[PDB]
Amino acid sequence: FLGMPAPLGYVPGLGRGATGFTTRSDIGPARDA
Amino acid sequence: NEVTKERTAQCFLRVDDESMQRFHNRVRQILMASGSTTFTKIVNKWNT
Amino acid sequence: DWVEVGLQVCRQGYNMLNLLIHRKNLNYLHLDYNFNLKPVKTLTTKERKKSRFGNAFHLCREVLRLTKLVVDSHVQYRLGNVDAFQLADGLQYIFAH
Amino acid sequence: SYMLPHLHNGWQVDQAILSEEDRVVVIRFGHDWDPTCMKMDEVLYSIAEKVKNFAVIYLVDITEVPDFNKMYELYDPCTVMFFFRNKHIMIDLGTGNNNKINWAMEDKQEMVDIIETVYRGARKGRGLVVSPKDYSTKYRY
Amino acid sequence: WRVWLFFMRGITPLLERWLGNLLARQFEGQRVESHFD
Amino acid sequence: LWYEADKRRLFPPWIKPADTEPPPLLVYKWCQGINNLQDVWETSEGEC
RNA sequence: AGUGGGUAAGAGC
Repeated sequence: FLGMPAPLGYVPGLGRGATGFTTRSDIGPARDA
Repeated sequence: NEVTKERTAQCFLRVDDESMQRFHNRVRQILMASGSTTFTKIVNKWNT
Repeated sequence: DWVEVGLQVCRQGYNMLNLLIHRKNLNYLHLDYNFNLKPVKTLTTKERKKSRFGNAFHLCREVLRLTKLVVDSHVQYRLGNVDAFQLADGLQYIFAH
Repeated sequence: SYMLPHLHNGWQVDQAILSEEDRVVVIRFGHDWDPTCMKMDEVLYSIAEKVKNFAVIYLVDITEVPDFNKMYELYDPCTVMFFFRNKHIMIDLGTGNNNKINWAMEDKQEMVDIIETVYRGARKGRGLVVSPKDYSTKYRY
Repeated sequence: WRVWLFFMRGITPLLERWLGNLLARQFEGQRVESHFD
Repeated sequence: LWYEADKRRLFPPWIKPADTEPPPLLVYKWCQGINNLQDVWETSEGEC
């Protein structure tokens, strides 16, 4: 919905079941354990 | 000559630069218009 | 001593390259101590696409390999396997080949 | 660009992806001021109304919404993402990066074909769709 | 030796900036006609 | 119109291309006519 | 000389 703020303590990467990808290792910051 | 029947002159032939440019343009438009086109169509156009 | 610093820099460069290799926790690209990178096994095609490094990384790896060769020639001379003439010839062959 | 709707935070992007049950969501990740992003914006706006039936267009500024940059590799000047029923759809464009359209396409017909092929493939339950036109070569001659 | 050193003095900035961007905490990363319109 | 123009010779022979010679034959005929002119390759008296 | 442009998608265990 447009014009509505995000809920507090919500990860937009989460809350959808989304999963990223890595086309290569040269792009993106180093993954931290 | 039609009278002496001798080799009075020598004729050197060459393909005109405009004709070469036209042929190159035809091949270029054959190739660039081949994103969605069968290989046989391209080969037939080139052969023609 | 210069040879000590060369060995230290070779080790540090190897450690930095190893840290860059294991960037996304992909631990199937083994980098040896002669700066030769090879897969540890028959990596999958998805992994092979996922384990692509740009030309800059491999340029850095090969330049560190060249410095490793130079410092290793110096170390070999210091040990006594090769004479000073042999060390100079080896360095010339490195810089020519 | 400015004509298309804009999403300001990652939660709005999540809501936009979730709220579409029968249309493919096409999101342009980039900066409105980027010329390549400008080409994507103008093409999308040109075909924002033609494909309204089976698609929808949203614009997200990755500077104000960096929440996906790590996960979606949102570092190219302009990227295009396709989603269907909260599921990112891949396209075998032929460039080796099936996840997104990271380059600017001049022809709006090509983008309409891409959107339609994505809709057809994802409606059938598939997650990766083969692009109608190969893009491993720009065909410049 | 000197030839390779003179290569190094010019190749250093590329690798330096590339590794500085790569090892940084946050990563960073046909337009003639469609520029003015 | 073309059938009439060939029935009655409206177009004199120099008008080209005719239905009798392909353009390469036209070039060959032009060369042969140039060569066959009476003493065309003469430069002793300064004719050009 | 050279990297690529060579990721099938899916189901939960």
